[PDB]
Order: sequence, then structure tokens, then C-alpha cells
Amino acid sequence: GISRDNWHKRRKTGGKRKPYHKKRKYELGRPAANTKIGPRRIHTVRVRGGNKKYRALRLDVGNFSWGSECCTRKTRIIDVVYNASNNELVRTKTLVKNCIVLIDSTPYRQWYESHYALPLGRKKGAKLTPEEEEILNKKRSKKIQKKYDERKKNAKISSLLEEQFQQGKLLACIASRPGQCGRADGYVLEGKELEFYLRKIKARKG
Amino acid sequence: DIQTERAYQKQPTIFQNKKRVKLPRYYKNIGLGFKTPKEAIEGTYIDKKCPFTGNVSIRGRILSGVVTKMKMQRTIVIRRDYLHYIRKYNRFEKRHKNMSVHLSPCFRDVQIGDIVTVGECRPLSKTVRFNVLKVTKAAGTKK
Amino acid sequence: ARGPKKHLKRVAAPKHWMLDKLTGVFAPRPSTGPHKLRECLPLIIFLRNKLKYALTGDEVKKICMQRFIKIDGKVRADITYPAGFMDVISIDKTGENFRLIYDTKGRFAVHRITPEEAKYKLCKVRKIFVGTKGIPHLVTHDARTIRYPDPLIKVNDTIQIDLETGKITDFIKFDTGNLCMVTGGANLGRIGVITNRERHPGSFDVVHVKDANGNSFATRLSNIFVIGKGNKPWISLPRGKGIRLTIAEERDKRLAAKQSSG
RNA sequence: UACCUGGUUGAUCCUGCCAGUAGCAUAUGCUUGUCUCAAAGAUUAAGCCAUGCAUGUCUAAGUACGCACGGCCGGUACAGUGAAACUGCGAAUGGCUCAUUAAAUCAGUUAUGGUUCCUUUGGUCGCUCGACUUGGAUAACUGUGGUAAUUCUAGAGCUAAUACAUGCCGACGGGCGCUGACCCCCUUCGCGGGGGGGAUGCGUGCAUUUAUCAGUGGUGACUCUAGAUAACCUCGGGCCGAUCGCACGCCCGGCGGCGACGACCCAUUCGAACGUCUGCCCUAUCAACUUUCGAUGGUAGUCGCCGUGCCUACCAUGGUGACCACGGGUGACGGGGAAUCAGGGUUCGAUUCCGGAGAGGGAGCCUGAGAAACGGCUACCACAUCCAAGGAAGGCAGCAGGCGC
RNA sequence: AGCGUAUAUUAAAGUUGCUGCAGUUAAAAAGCUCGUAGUUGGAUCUUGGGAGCGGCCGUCCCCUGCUCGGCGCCGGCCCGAAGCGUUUACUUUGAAAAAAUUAGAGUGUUCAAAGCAGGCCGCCUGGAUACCGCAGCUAGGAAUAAUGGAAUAGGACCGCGG
Repeated sequence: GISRDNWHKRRKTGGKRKPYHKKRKYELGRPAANTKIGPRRIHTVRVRGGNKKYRALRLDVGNFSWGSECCTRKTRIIDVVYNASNNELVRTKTLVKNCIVLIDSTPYRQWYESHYALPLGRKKGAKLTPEEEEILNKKRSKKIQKKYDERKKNAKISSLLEEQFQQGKLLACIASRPGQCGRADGYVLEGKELEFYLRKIKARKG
Repeated sequence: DIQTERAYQKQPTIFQNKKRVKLPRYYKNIGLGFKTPKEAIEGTYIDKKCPFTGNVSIRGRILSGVVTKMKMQRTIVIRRDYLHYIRKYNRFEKRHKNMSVHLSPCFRDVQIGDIVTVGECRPLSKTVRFNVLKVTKAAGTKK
Repeated sequence: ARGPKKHLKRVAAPKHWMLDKLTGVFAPRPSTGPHKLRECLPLIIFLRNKLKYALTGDEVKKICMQRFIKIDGKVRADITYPAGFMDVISIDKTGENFRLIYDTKGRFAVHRITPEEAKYKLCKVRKIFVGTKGIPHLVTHDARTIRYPDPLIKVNDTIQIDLETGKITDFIKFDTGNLCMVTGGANLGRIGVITNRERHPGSFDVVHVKDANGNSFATRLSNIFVIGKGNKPWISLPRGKGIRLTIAEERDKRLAAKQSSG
């Protein structure tokens, strides 16, 4: 059907090839997955050798990684902002590999607070009134507190990250082919990558 | 200077967001006694298809032509000359076969007429299957 | 071809089988197994053509379905099972044991061995490997995977394995000054002492071998088998002892034995 | 065996062709006693086909309550042979023809460190810390039917599994990694300090997807293989045996060997696939060709078993050519080879071996490890069979054979 | 026990000519010079030495350096190994090259075409060998023919500041 072959298109010299055989199967080709954002929907494609290949047609969750301290959590994709290849893949917000998405910052914040015993986001004059957040931020023995005061030293977050946390949504880049593995796994944008992409989103936006 | 294309250009193996308080570079000697040249280690360019600072393995043939054209993007046309031997008349005939070959921005200045050594790699584009590995400046070319 | 091929024509059959033309159209396409299609000896060929125990492929079928023939200490009820190099074929009811090692010419000789020698075989290691728990792995020339080997054994050595346990006893390192039988190319069956190994990065490394009588010949490294340390083979050899004398010498020896018979 | 003879002239010496001369292989004419080998609807029509055959298959070892045959004491299920049917496998090989196809096919040479692989052979399969055997359908069978018709099948009642589903218990007590009550110790009179034990909780195996750290074995070279940490796990769902046959055993209702079958992963065998370098007949009354609907490159995707303009989007202006590109022709499938030969050579190679392509012409797909399959299905174009006129069924370039040529 | 005919094709055909044809008059030299590809291009750079043995003669061997062991000898001399050494054609060697056919060794298919069999009073034996252009791989040789090095000295080597 959808042919994936070299013999259908002109030689290096601009001379036409006359096809010496009809379409073979291994010269295969199938329609594009076109993965949207919605409730989990995955169809299975049986491929050469009797192996499987999962078509994610809708996805909500995704395994994203805060790379600077090896904090990976399953979060909830909310929307797409910028795609490098094509900008109709933004309009009809398709999930493809290496597209910029926004994710829920809540599992990263929860880990950050429970690891450093310091607040992240939570704007000045934050009423922490359930006060089991204050349990996670206070009430230790002696030597355990020494370990936690030792560690809070190197919890200096990049201001670019700290804004996104306080807004409540982080930028991430999809590192897995979602149309072939049925997964929207990626990494949270940081440093020079983040400054590059934040310029690109603002510039395009206007 | 770099990162002209819409997607962020990085050597995808090296991680550049290690918390602290220069950028590192990934490269390799590509075997067969080829000196991984100085620009590979001390450049700040990005290339998928550089045999030194990229993901291509050199294996199979090692051929050599003369640089003919340098008018396409990170690619050049070399011209390979040989004598085909007709059998009936106990004489030769001068033939040629010019191939599109991938030139890394590693080799900073090559001039049309320079001698190139090329190593076979996987198919890089429609017609490109070879990589420039060392350049030998044409007869003299000092001034 | 729309899939794997199952018929092998008699003219396409490997030449070392010495199959006659006017018998049929086909030869026995060897069933998949440890050795390659090209370089094996199918059990029907060895049993019917070489030994002359059977006359037809149906007679060989009638033998092999009584569990008589044992290849490498296991019963093989497949008449086109590929029996290849170094393989040990023990028939119990007759009380006979054969090791398939090459004649001095490019074919398999029918070399009888003793009950005590038909208990092991030499395997050329093909690739060393680490598993899924830093457990080292061997792969041999006859498709055997041996895990937890000796930590010195490397990619071109020879190992002596036992045909009950399938475990490594002793091994011969691939060195200069070690006996090697040549198991591929023009010099097929030539025994000699390794003189040199010539390294070519990216190409096939050629290895120089010295025969007993000062005959020097090269072969690609792949087609060599270290069968002994020094001049001492760890197996028994056929009559000839892998020299491959010239055609003028073979003539002289033939008509010497002829005229002596008279 | 490196060969020449007749014919322009009144006669001569030349150029030059015509005609002889010997193979070869298609047809043909006349003649044809023995014996051994042996080509044979290729050229024209890859034109059209009546008829019949050419692909099926069971072991002790998946499922037998068909009396269809059957051994005796049967009352503790099945003795034993075995049609049918379900299941499993094969039907992708073999055979036929040469219409296509001119760097295509194909031949030698190398690459997969850029992939998939039924079967075989060998590894793995209490590595995981949380039931002395489960479930509801269906066939053969029994019976009730349809239309003119075919290997069409609707309805009812009965029953199986290695079909289709669902699932423990084990080994199993812990181990490792975080978490961390709390605890005791020695020093500073004292804070602080140094190391020790450790409750509760969460996580764990291989494969799978992603991110980070370290540098047991290997390569000419890995972004290899192993190892470490933080998560994931497709409900169209990876594994971690609800299986079958012979031998029957070893102590107080205790107690295990040969095999068959099955399986995620690994290597191996059989391959396949896409690439590397060099190589092809005639043609200039074919000199310029290719491209904003892919032509040559760059970046990021999509798709595919994978590498790639294969295809999307945005960029760049490139690629090939007198060393013959682009176009056209072939009574062109390529090669191993064949005829003829002093030495060079010329011509042939549909034809039994290897490789390719096709099944009337194109196109699209199901199933499977492998098919764009045609002794598979679905359309349209050409042809064409049977019609109770509503419908049903086609594919000889398989083996025979018929018309046409 | 075969011979005649028709047609495609090979030798004859030195009548397609690379080996190997012709071009004043038999068929044939552009009217004439210029000119890029193509083809072809003068001479010149290692001669000459050490020693062996047969009858002044004939052939055999001896001609660039910079880290790990024993023939050992006393950090050294020697021999070896893993590396290095203007490119290219040429030539010789080695590897790798499916069978069948062809050439070709053995063998009384009754001979022969073939066939891969057979032979000796259980035994003894074959099933060889060559050939396979061109391109790719590998190791010797260095005549012949291309190609490179110092000339704005940004030359080689040797040392000192760095």
C-alpha cells in the first residue's frame, strides 16, 4: 500500500528507473499514529517476525526525569507549546518525539520538599495549615537533622526552574517515540536548553 | 554561532546540567591508525555524522579521490580516476566515478584539488555512504 | 524465493560428498544443526555411501529409527543430521567409533578411534561473552554455549570437552609453535606447526603454517584449528598424518604398491 | 592442417566483389536393418482452454461415550484397533515459462558496529519476597430444514482439549537499597564530636521505555557487553509449565528416574533484506538533462524489521554530462557456459546449475517466522462457463491432452 | 545407414585489419591555418664493492634506524617480537575463489561415446590435478612510465629562553 522503497524515485543523475518488480511486503508502510492528549488509548500493530508495536492514539500520563538530581516521576501531560519540525503539530497538538510539552510539577515539588526539608514554589505568605507539610519540613531527632542541614547546602535551584514550579507547570522534551512504544517518556528542560526553547516559544508567540 | 536550526543542537551522549557549588566533549579514535584531529577535541561544533564527534562507525573500504566541488552543506564531491583495460586491443581507457562524500566541519580548510582518504560507513543520505578521514594538501600549496 | 529452501539438487551438493551424477536429481539437504550445510556430512551420506552399511535412504531410515547411532554421546533419529568436523559417531551394537576429521585432500576420511578416545572432542572457541550477571560465556565451532569457563580461554584457543558432562577439561592456547589442522580453503586437511600470524586491522588475518617436511603455506585465521600443543596432537590422525604430498609422489607410491603386489 | 579455386581481357598484371569450399543448428525431401546414449510447442500467440490428475498429514506419547469392529468376572472411569471432527504442522518448497527489466538484473568482492528469522543444536527456565486440578462454549454425533444449482450452509439438543480463558501454593528465612523511631557507648566539666546497633514504612527478578553515574570481558574502532541509582510496565496486556506417555519404585497414611509437548530471552543453523568497489549490446537523424507537486544536500520528526528524501515541515542551490549524461531501440532476463577456431577474434547463451521476475492486465490485502501468494481472498479491465433469470462459479507460462498460430 | 535442399551464423575474410588493411591514378586527405578536451611527449640522480666453491670462465650469500626475552656472552654485544618508514602503474608469490562443462591422471563400460567406478585371494583401493579474465586482499623486486620535497628560505639537524 504505502510503499517505502528507493526504486520509485529518480537516480543520482536525474534519470528515471523503470520498476523491475511490483510492490513487495517488506517495502511496507502504515498511516501515522498522530498521538493526541486525552484518556489512555493504545492499539497494537503485529509486525515482521510476529513481534508487537504499540500505537498510542491518546495519552495523559508520562515518565519524565528531572536530570540534575536523578528525580524521575510519572506525571500528567497537560498540553504542547512548540514543535521544531512543523507548527500544525502544535495546533492539532500531536505528541511526537522531541516536542516541548508542559507537565504537572507536583511530584517533583513533593520529592524536593521531602528530600531537602525546604519549600519549593509556595509563594511568600503561604498558609501551610494542613501542617503535615510542616511535619515533612520539621520535627526530627539530632543526627538525622545534621544530615538534613548538611544536604540543604546544595539545593540552590535555577530561577528559570523556580518560576515554572511556582506557576505549577514544567517544560519537558519527549525522548521516546510515543507512536511506536505507546509511552510519552522524556526529561525536564534545564540550563542552556531551557533558555534556548523559552526564547523560541516567546519569539514565535509574539 | 551554533544552534542555527530550530531544534537544540547537542552531543546527545554528554549531559550538560550537572549541579555544582567548560562544556565537556565526546569523541573517539576511529581505528585503522587515523589521528583523531585537534579540531575534533577542541571545536564547539555539533555533527551527527562526524566519524570523530558523532554516531558513525568506519568499516569496509578505504578509498581516495581529489576534491572537485565544495558547494553543498557539510558534503563534497570527490573525483576517483582509474584505467579500465579493454582486452581485444591490449590497451587501457581513462574512466572516472565522482561520489558525494560527507565532510565534517572538523577539517576546517580543504581546497578543491586536495587529496582525500574516505572510509565506508552506513548510508548517511540518498547518495552519501563515505566519510572524509584525512586530507593531504595538493602539490605544494604553501603560498 | 518467498521463504526458506528445502530441496538441494545433486549437482549443487558440496563436492567432498563425492556424489555420482546418474543416481538422481536431488541430494539430502542437511537439516539445520551445529555445523553449516556446506561443511557437514549428512548421517545418510556417512552411513550409506562411506561405510556401505545401508544401500538406500529407506535402509538408513530403518537403522536410525532403532536408536543404534549416537553422535557426540546423544541418539540422533534424523537421517540428514549434519555431522561435521571433530564430531564423534559411536555405534554400540557393532562396537565401532569414528571421529570425522579431514583426509589430507579436501574431504572427510572415515577414521576409527578406541572406546576411551571416543569419550571427548576438541572444540574451537568462536566468541567469549558475559551473560546477565557477569557470568562469562563461550560459543564453540559446533554451536555449544559453555558458561563459567576457565578465565584465560580466548577467542582462537581450542578446548577439550567431555561428551557426558559437556564441561571444559584442558585447553590449547593459540600460539606460534602449536599444531593446527586447516579446516577450510585450498589447504583443507593439511596438518602443520603455526610459524606466524600477520595482523590486518579490518581485513582477515592470514596465518603461516609449516608442514613436517618443510612445506610452508598460508591460510586465513578463520580456517585454522589448534589440534595440539607442540608436535603432540591431543587426538588420533588418519593414515598420511596430513602432509598432502605432490601428484608425482602419489603416482610413485601407487605404482610402487601395485608393482610390489604384481 | 597457419590451405585456397572459377568469373571483367584479343591476351597480361592488379583492385575488387560475386560463386565455390568445410563446420554448425532450425526446417525440409528421398531412403532407413541391428545396438547403446539422448533433444523435443523456445522463436509466431506470456494466445484461448473442455476433461482427469498435480498437497497433504498420527505416534506409546493433545482431544474418541460412532458397537463402525471388538477381549470378560466388569459394576472401581477409559482393554485394544479405528472412520469422522477439533487441534498442531505443511501448503512461501518443488514444477512451468522468459513477457518485463540496460548500472536495473546479474558476476566477483566486502558490510550489518544499520536489521528480522519457523525449524535444528546448545544454554537458560525454586534468580522475583507478594491447587490432590478452576471456568463457559463449540465440532464430529442426534434431529429439523432451505434454493434449480456449488467443497452453500440456518435452526434445536449432547459432549471434550496442549482449542479458548482464569489462576494459586511453593522454594520463602531472608538478602540488598533507601526511610528511620529510638538506643547504648568513648571524648569536650558542659555544649558540640567519633563511630556503632536499629523499630515502622517503601522498593526489588529478566525482558520493555526513558534519565543519570562509574570504567568484568571484547573490538582496528561502540553511544558494545556486563555493573550502579531514580521511575515506568501498553487491559488490543512479555516470561515466572492447571500438559501427555512408558517404567514402577524407595519407609511409617511416608517416597523419586527415562521421555513427549510447550515457552520470554541468548547464541547457532537455514536464510532473507538493504548497502560497498569494478564490470554490459546498438544509437548524435538523442547535447544538454533533473527541480518549488523531491531534483542534490542540512536540522527535527513520521513510517519501517532496521540505515537512508522513504515521506512530512522549514532551510540551502545543488546532482549529472564529450571519460557520451538525458532520451530512444533490442527478434535483450544475467551468469556458469555453446559453436567456430593457427595466434588474435566473431557469433550464440528461451533451454535441466546458480540468481531474478511472472502466474490473463493492473491494483489492494487476510493468515503466518516467511506471501503483496494466485492449484489464497477482494475489486475493476478483457475474455468466459452454468442458469427455474433471482443467482453461482472462473484462471494449464504444473503433468497429459484440444483449438488457434 | 545416410545423403540433397532452404535460412541464421563461424572459418575462408589481411573483404573490419589490436596482432594486420588501404587513402597520387582502382573507393578514399576536411580548401586553409588557429584551438580546449582526448592521445603522445628529449637527456639527466647507484656505479661499484666483501667472501664461498667447481674448470682467465661459471653460479651460490653479504648494501635506513629508532620497547619486552636467552644461544648467551658482560647497564652491553647478538638474535626475536608489537610499531614506524612519498604515493601510483608494472612484475612474481600467497590467500579467497560453487558444481556441471572444458583440459586432464587412474580404471578393458566386450571396444567407443560415456560412467565413477573398481581390484585380490574378508582384504586392498580410488573418487586426483590444472584452468577460472578484470576489480578487491596479501608479500617480494625496483628496470621502465607518471608524481613529491629547500629558491620571499616559513629548509633539515643540533642544542639553550621558553
